[PDB]
Amino acid sequence: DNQFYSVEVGDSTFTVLKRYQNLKPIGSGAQGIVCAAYDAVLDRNVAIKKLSRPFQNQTHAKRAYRELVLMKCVNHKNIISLLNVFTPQKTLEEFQDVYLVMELMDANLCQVIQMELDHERMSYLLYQMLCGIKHLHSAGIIHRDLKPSNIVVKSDCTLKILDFGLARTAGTSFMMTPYVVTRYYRAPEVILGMGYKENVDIWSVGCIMGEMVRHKILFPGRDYIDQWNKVIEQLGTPCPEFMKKLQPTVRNYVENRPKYAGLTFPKLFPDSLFPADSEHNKLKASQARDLLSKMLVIDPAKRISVDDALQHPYINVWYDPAEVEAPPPLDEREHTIEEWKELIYKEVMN
Ligand SMILES: Cc1ccc(NC(=O)Nc2cnn(-c3cccc(C(=O)Nc4ccnc(C)c4)c3)c2)cc1
Repeated sequence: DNQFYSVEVGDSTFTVLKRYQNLKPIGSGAQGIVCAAYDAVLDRNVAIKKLSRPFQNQTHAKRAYRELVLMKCVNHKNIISLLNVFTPQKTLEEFQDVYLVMELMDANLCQVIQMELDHERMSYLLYQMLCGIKHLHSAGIIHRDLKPSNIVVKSDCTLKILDFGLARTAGTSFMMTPYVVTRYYRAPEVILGMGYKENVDIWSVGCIMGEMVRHKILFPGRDYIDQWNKVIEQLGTPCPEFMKKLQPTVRNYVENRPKYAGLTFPKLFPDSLFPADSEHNKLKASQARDLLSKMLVIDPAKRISVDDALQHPYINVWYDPAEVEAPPPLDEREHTIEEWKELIYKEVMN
């Protein structure tokens, strides 16, 4: 008879294939509509995300479509891999929700950030983030919105990036919803609408790394006004060659803001935030601070590249020979609700 069954999880109704049993809300994190479940066909635990009416607006539609298309043609151990895609609805006209199935992880990166972590775990997580970012870049994907909530880890320290970031050759839109966008890991180029290269994501890694060390969000704020103030208070006002690459209007505001000297990296990340129990840890702390000082650089021309960050003494220890490639093996334009509903549906049907 029926291939699917419905279950009430939290507030939402999950209508899933009968193979997925004992659904449980993840909550943190999430929050997207995400459940843990047992997959009886694969005899393994999975995570199931529900996209409710993803074609309801262009923000939801572009993202849903882009991430459905990319989750198929992107293959890397540090990037989310899709196990299954389905809709409980029978026709295009009846089509409402999309379900995305992936391997169940144990935590998001925010939970790991709260922990006091050794240099082994810190550099391993960062090596993985850098590998995932390098793979995305090689496929012409520059993220620009990498944050700990969309990064997941397993107990064995393995890491996966969940999303593909900001829309390329676009272009943001209005949201009539009660949810807040996290902007604290965004690069100065993203804050000040500058134009960017691959190392735009290194800033995000720097923000995450710094927060793993400091246990506080490095650059907080209501919006980009407060946020940019947090950047300059700590790192100092950038040099004239950087400010020359700003739009006239943006350049005016940036230069007319009060000038700060900038705190040094030993002052920003004191010796006390790292273990001093051994000579190994003494060396690891100076190397960790050295990498942070190269990542948390306002000028992208003076900021470290992904490839150099991977070759850094703090990270380069995880470089594994005979690991490459992998052991197991359009369209940024304006569309209407109905046009997107069809694009997404045919992508769900493949
Ligand atoms: C295709 C797709 C599916 C889901 C997401 N979003 C997502 O958050 N996925 C995901 C995977 N794992 N986790 C996660 C995060 C935090 C905690 C837990 C957790 O509690 N996991 C367990 C629960 C019970 N047993 C075990 C062994 C782990 C899982 C989230 C994006 C794309």
